[PDB]
Amino acid sequence: MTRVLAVANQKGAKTTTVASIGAALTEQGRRVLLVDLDPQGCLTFSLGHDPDKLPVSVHEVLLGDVEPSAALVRTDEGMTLLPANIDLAGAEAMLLMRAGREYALKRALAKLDGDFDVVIIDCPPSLGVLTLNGLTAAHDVIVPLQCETLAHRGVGQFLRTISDVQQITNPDLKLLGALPTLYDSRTTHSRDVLLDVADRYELPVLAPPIPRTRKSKGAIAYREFADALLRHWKSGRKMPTFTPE
Repeated sequence: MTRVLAVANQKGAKTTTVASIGAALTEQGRRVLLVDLDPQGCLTFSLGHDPDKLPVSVHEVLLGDVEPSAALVRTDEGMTLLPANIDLAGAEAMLLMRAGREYALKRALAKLDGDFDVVIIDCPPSLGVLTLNGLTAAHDVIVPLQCETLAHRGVGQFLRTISDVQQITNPDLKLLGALPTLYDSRTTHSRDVLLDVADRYELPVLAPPIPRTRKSKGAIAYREFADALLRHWKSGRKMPTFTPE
């Protein structure tokens, strides 16, 4: 039964998280679809495709000009990727024009139901139509959250956006919480940042933190986190928190 995970943060980490979780699930046996929703094509390029060379992309898919299957490409790691390129910047403009703009990705993913166990979506650093499509198509959402500095301005706005989405396009959407990234355990300041965020906002901060970056510390953390996701989806186990219950 397909699970869809949105990965979102309007502040510009994020893409590494999509890719690394994707590969960890692919290791643990699951069929994984990654979706690039950023016209800059970060995920797509990081997975080895040149977005400027792609004959078609998620752009044509959102618009209905190409069927989803025809736009998918392979990755070395085993995941399947629905890629993006700068064309996608045009969809954002053409989509507000139409009705039910929010559901374009959702409809495209429905065609692929049964082909994949998990879908992970890389939302652009914005809270526009593209990110709305990602959140409207997801069961679950996490925000990858940097803790190098104290600049968690924006978390309030992000929560207000999640809440708005639950009200009108996707009532089933669940905020699993914040995945800390760029965690530095050499001083306490990273921890300080997370304790502060958890205290200001109605936002679970999840474990383990991804440290500043095959058997790496970051790899282990991503693997450990992918496993928590799997168990959460299978048996409803709560996601373990940075500060344990």
